[PDB]
This record gives sequence, structure tokens and C-alpha cells, in this order.
Amino acid sequence: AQVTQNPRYLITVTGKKLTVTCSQNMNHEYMSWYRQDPGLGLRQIYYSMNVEVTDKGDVPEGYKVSRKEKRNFPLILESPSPNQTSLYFCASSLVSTPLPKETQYFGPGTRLLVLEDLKNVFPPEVAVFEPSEAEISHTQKATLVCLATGFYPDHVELSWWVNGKEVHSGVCTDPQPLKEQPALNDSRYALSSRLRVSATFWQNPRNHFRCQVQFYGLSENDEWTQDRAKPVTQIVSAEAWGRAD
Amino acid sequence: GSHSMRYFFTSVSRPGRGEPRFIAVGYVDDTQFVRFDSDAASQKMEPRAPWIEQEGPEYWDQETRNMKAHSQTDRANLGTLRGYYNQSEDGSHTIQIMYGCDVGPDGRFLRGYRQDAYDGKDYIALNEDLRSWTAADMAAQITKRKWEAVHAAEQRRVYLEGRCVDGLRRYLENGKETLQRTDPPKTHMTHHPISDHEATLRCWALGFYPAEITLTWQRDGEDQTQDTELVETRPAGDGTFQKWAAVVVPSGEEQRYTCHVQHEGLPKPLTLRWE
Amino acid sequence: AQKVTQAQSSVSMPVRKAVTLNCLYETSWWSYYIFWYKQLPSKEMIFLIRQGSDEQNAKSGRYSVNFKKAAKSVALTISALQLEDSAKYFCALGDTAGKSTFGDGTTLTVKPNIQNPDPAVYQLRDSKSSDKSVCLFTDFDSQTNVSQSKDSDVYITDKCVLDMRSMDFKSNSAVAWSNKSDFACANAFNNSIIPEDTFFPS
Amino acid sequence: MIQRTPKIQVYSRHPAENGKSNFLNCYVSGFHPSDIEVDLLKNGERIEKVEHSDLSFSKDWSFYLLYYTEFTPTEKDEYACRVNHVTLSQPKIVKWDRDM
Amino acid sequence: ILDTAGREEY
Repeated sequence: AQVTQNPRYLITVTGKKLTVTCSQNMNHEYMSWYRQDPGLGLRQIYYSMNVEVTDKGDVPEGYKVSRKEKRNFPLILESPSPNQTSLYFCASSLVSTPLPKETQYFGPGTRLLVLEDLKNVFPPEVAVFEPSEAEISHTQKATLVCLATGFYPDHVELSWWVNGKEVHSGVCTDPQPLKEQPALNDSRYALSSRLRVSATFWQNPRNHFRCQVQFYGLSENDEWTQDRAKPVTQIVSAEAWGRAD
Repeated sequence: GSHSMRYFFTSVSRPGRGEPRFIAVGYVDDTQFVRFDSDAASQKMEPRAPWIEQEGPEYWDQETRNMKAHSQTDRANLGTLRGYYNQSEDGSHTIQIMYGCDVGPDGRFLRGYRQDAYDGKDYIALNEDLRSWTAADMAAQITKRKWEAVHAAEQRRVYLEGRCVDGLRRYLENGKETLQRTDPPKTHMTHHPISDHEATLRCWALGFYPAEITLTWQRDGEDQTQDTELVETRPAGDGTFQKWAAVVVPSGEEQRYTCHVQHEGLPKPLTLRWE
Repeated sequence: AQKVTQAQSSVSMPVRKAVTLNCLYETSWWSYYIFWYKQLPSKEMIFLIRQGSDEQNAKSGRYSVNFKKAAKSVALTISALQLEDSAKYFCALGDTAGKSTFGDGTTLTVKPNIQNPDPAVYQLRDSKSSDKSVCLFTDFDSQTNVSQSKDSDVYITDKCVLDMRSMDFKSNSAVAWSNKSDFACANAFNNSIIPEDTFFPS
Repeated sequence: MIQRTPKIQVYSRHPAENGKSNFLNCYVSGFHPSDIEVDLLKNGERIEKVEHSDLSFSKDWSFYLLYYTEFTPTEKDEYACRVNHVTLSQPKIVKWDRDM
Repeated sequence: ILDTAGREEY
């Protein structure tokens, strides 16, 4: 039981037509699109009460939708412009006024960035910083820090992998990347994360630690004319092994 | 002194005239207050009583959107029923829907209604417990099973016991001067010789509101439903109603007959006699 | 007008306590619904509870709504706060035909109960490099506020709560780093008020 | 399919008094399906500015409509309602009878 | 005030 949006991340140039798809296989009558600018709430674009019924929300301009069948509710941007850069949510529910214990379902979000050109897109560099021996002898715990730097836009997911398995226990990641040059609008970003383990776990040399950053960037079919490598979607990782005292 | 709110939807396929026609009217008691007609120019829910004109532009836009959504599902339901009954795209057909709620004199829920018809006959109805359905034939039985799987009854009951009652109270308040009125009938009798041994006595009630009324003829105290003709209660067109009841009597027996008028606006029933 | 106002932009409350997030609205709609949503740091959006304009006060789990219709106020109350309740909470208005209006949200920080604080600043060196290093401010109790850097070539994150679940152990931390030659962990958090007993390794 | 014939009533809104302004009504009810044609006649001529109510129906699902116009009756002027419907072979004319 | 269209397909 889920709402799917495709793509979850998209970097595109001004004026190039695009469609973001939204689907659910729960036979929901009601589906709705919103955009959320940073720090604000959800602004309704269009919504559909059932097959072949659509209605404008508060901000419909520059957007179209269709509802040919129950399952799909695409968002169409005829000529994307920079101020359509936003986080887009599709929502659905069985009926347009749910019953008491009925849920509104949301899709994961689509991060859409509209740019004059793709020349500033940069994958991250990733580095893992080993625990200090002073923290180890002072607390009997060991904190690793991962740093992702130099990336643009901020379309990244950071995860920790211990001995081949993702972990969340002992992890804290900054909620938002920060700008490396806050004076520039095209500033690249940095992100940090900590993994804390016990000293005895860090001191076992068979234990393996990987910080992984998934970067969502250009596709293969995006044009690239620059000297450096094309900044496609990719994974960048750094690792460390435990070390005996 | 209970009150009612009701919506009456009519959706008609027109093979040879493009799109189907979608009509809906709303009533509080026997007073109409809104209308929609897909053949009209506005494409909007429109006011038809003075106390609903206070409602602002977002109410009319919200009602128009629910009408548009209703019309699309009636559009699809016409096609579904054509298939259930092995009918043709060349045939004109009619879906009718009534729903609404009654409140008491305190303004609280008392009963709810939802009933669908196809080509002038019962198709499916919500029962009085608002939790159960009566299907009129085998086609409607398919619809009933669908509606049991998708919690149709609960969806209707939430409106009937909730929004419906709350809207009715608002309208009863906003149109209190007219909607709470009770106009008793003004009554009289005409006399028309049929032959030279027979005559028609007609008992008339005029200017009454609301529409419900009883007119009975007695002969020497006897209920006289023998040759007692009765017409359909009709609108005066100014918010009041009219009715009459007639009986043919033997000439010279006129004073053996009485006419009895029962209306909510009458302290005691009226008795009328040709004399 | 048609407006939903959440006047508090951020609220902070200790674990195990209760919080009330206010919501005032202006509308000409007289038949409607109020929705409460939870947005995780991942930006995932999660529906919480719905309050009907003609219904009794909605209640579901640790969530409840205090619906004051004449005031046009529908505050959400979360009971027995857990760390996972830290999110941005949104209040919204919806009509009888699919339309909705959102408020701009309240950020809720649930502060953990750090019962054995041990504030310290540690230097961590790169797993591979010769130059690169990071300073870690950790184990301070929840009343410490890390101040944003006021120096353009020094980066400092906001504080961050991690939970070593198997040990029932929580701790705060912030990270600072720089390319500068003169950058040292003794100076890294100079612009924050940090405990007097903060351990700096010898 | 069920087909029902309109029942027709022609009458004035208020008791008819020669020379006093009034309303002439034609109420058609009990019919199905809903398409129907209704004229008000003055001395056999179709009256032009004639209005009607919005379509609704009764408990048995049959439709009803009121057609109506302002008029001032005389002793000389005859009034009538002319109705056509799929159940009718030809238009049906019911004369206004004020002394009914 | 109208009911909301929904859960009424035949």
C-alpha cells in the first residue's frame, strides 16, 4: 500500500518539458499534488476527486495534470522555470473526505531543481574520520565521523554500513547540508554524520565501517561539454577498519 | 415540528444530443433553495431562495465542484447500467437519486435517506439503520456487493448524521423568518350539478404551508372513499400549496356530507358542509 | 481570508513530557476538516489525525486535538514525548470537495535526558589522509546550545542526538572542521557557551 | 421501461377576480421520462414570456414541473395549457376553468 | 450542503 513518484530527484534546464508521475495501486479516488518551498508548508497545485475529475489548487500556473485512470495522476510542467524549483508531494486517499480511521497517504517527494544550465552540478567527496584515542580511553566509546563535501545540488542520502549491513543505532546525521560558501546562490554543500560504537567493537580489526553517500545527479542522456567528468548519479564511499589497541 | 433537507438528482443520457443532462435541486422542507443544470450557461450551483444568497463565493464553488464530481460518476454509472441490463447506446436512460436528513425541533438528527432509481424504478436504497442496503433486482445486487466492500453505508451515514444535519440547522437559522412559518389552509366549497339528480361537491384548501394535508369526505359520519376524487397537491407558486377533494352526491342529499381538513396549521380539524 | 497560522516556529520540550502545538485559522468555510501532519527530517510526510468541524475533539493514540470552533483554534497535543517525535508538524484546513490550505509548520525538538554528562572536545584524523581533521564536541547535556560559526572558513553543524539502542545510551554532538592552518579544537567552539568542566585532552 | 403520462392542472395562483393581476399556472406531474413540452395559451395563442420551475420528482420517482406566467383575467379571455410528452399521441389541451 | 462524491459507483 504505497504512493510512488518518479523521479524522486530531477535536475533540469529551464524550458525543457517534463512530467512527474504519481501512482498508487489501492484504487484511491482522491489524489492531489503539492509543492513545499524550504521552510514553508504545502501549497496545493491540482487535485483530482476521481477518474476524469480535476480541479485547480492555489498555485496551478505553469502546471497541468490528467486523470485518465484511477491509478495515475501525472504532473506536467510545459516549460519549467527556476521558480518551480521545489519539493513536490503527491497524496492520495480512498475518498476525498476520508472516514475517521482512514489515512491520507503521501509519496516520498520529488526534489525538482530547474537551472539555466547544468554546469555547477558536482558529486561529493567523502571522508571517514577515525575515533580519537582520547575519547576511547575517556569514555570506552568510539565515534566515527563521515564528511561529504563539495557537492551540488544537495541531492544526497548518507548511510552507514557496518560489516556489510546498514545500521541506524548509534547514528546521527545532520538534518540539512550546509553551504560551503553561504554568500553564493550556487554554493556547494557539506554534510556530516556520526556513528558511535563501543571501544571493544572499534578495537576488533575484523570489523569494517563504510560511510556511503548516494548522489542524485545527471543522467546518461544529459548533455555534458565540460572537461571534468560528467556528474552523473553515483555512490561515493569512504571506509575504515577497526584497529587493535 | 421536525424539518428536512433533501437533494434530488436527475441524470439523463441523450443518444443523439451529445453529453448527458445533469440536474440537481435542493430543498429545506417544501422550499427549494438551490439548483444545478448542466444545460444552463453558468455551469454552477445557483441560489433559488433568498436566505441562501448570503452564502459566499467559496460555498458556491465548493458545491459546483461536488456537482461536477457527482455528474462524472453518474456519467459512468449510466454506462455501467446499460451493460448490466443489456441495453443500447441508442437508448435514453435516467438515473435518479434522493438523499437528505430530518432533524427534530431541537435540531438534532432523527433519520437519514439515500435512494437510487434507474428508469423510474427503485434500483438500490440505504435502509433506515444507515448500515444496510436493499437491492431491487439482480443488477442492483452487483452494486450492493460492491458497496459492502467499499464501506458505502458508513460513507453515507457520516454525511447524513453529520454535515447534513449541520447544514440544515444553519439554513433553518439563516432563513428563520420564512422556513419556520406555518400557514393554515383557507377552505371553501363549490357545488356543481352533474345531472338534475346528481351534483359534485368540491372541498378546497388554499394558501397552506407546508404541503402535507389531509382532506376526507364523510357521509353521515361514514368515511366515504366511494367516488371521492382527489387531486395532486399543487404549488400556488408563491410558496404556498393548494388541494381539493370532490365527491358526487345525490341531488338533495347535499347536507348529509361533510369535508374534514387536517393541517399542521390548524388547532383543531375543520369540518365543512354545503349549507 | 483563507489562512492557517502556526505562530510558534520552533518548540523544544523534554522527553517523556507533553507538548501542545497551536494552530489558528481564518476561513469563510463553515463545513470543514483540520488535518495534522508530521514531517520527518528525511522530509517524509505522515498524516497524524483529522478533526471534523462538527465532531467531538479528535483523539488517536498519544495525539489529541482541542477543537475550539468559535475561536478557530485546533491545537494538537502530543503526550509522553519520545525522541522520534522530533519533526516539523503542519496544521491544515480542508473543505468538502478536496481543497486544502496548509499552515507553515512548527519545528518540535524533543530533548533527551542526559543523566551522566561528560562534555568533551575531541580531534579525529582522516582514515586515509595526512592533513584532514575534524573536531567533535560531544556528551554535553541538553541545555548546551552550539552556536553557528561566525567565521566563514570554519564549519560547525547543529547539535545531533544519537541513540545507542542496545545500551540505552543517548548523547549529543556537533562537528566542526576547517581547511585553515591555524585551526585547532581548543578554539573550534569558541563562539559557543560550553560547560566549564569540558574535557580537552592533554 | 416504465412510462407515465403527465397529470395536468391549470389554475390561478390567487382566486380569479376580473381586472386584478394574478398568475396563471400549469402544473404537470406524475410523468416519466423527463422530457416534456408545455405552453400556456391565451385565446389559443402561445404566450411567450413563460417561466418554469426546476425539475424534481416525487416519492414514486415521477417528475413534476410548474409553468407559470403573470396575467390579468377578463370575462372574455380563455386560457389553457398545452402539453406534449412521449406518452401522448398529440398535444393535450386543458382549459382554465376558474369556477372548478 | 451537498454530500461529497465518493463510494457510489454502480
